[PDB]
Formats: sequence, C-alpha cells, structure tokens
Amino acid sequence: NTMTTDYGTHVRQLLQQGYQISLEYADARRYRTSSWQSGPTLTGQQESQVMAAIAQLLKEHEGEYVRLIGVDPKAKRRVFEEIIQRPG
Ligand SMILES: [Cl-]
Ligand SMILES: [Co+2]
Repeated sequence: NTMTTDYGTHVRQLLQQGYQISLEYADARRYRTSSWQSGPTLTGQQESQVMAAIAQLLKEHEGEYVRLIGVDPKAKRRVFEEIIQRPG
C-alpha cells in the first residue's frame, strides 16, 4: 500500500470554490530535488469524475509521490498544494 491523505475534502472544496485542479508526481530521485513532473489538469467539475480520475492516477503512481494542486484560473497562481500520496 501507499501513504495517502484524506484528499476528497480538498477536491470538493476546490471544485466548490471554482479553482482548477491539477496534479504532479515524482519518483524518489525527483522528489529529493523538488523536480516534480507534470500531471493532468482535470477538466471535470463533477466531484465523482475528478475523484475517479485521481484514484486511477494514484494507482499508477504507487511507490511514488503525488501532489494535488489548486490554481486560481484568473491569476494562474497556486492556491492549494498537498502531497496526497507518498511511498508506503
Ligand atoms: Cl475529471
Ligand atoms: Co489536508
């Protein structure tokens, strides 16, 4: 298994507040140097669709790190970041 946080609450809050969701990932080498690799920008606004997408993603990145990102669409700056999965 992997170490995860209870990220559904943040997904829901980001969607409800109108922030754009994206993610990024890193293996141990890239985590050690903060060189995250780009993941998807999730266009759905349906909480169930976003959560299903993130679950597939976390399964693909088992053994790696994954960071959930919220962005202000207007300012294009990050309003939220959390490492939602780490190696277990
Ligand atoms: Cl989605
Ligand atoms: Co949290």
